[PDB]
Amino acid sequence: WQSARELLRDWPSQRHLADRVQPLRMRLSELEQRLNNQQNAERLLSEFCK
Amino acid sequence: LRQRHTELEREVSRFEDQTQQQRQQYAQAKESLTTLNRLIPQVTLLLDET
Repeated sequence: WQSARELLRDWPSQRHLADRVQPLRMRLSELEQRLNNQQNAERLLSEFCK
Repeated sequence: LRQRHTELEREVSRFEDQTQQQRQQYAQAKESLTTLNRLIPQVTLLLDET
């Protein structure tokens, strides 16, 4: 009884949160460019300082 | 020598003018370049018109 209640507790949450996957895809892709460009500019500045 | 003065003055006037315009154009060149420097490096990529 208790376990099943916990399962059906999660189930609403499960679908609701899984809906967000695709937004998260674009989010992660977009932040990747932050990573990449930060690294690139780090190059550039180090090369200049040299 | 006064005729020399007038002719040298003509030439110097020409150079003064040529400089006066020229510098406008090339200052504007570096200015537009600054505009690009502001825009492209990352802004064109996050303002990628999503």
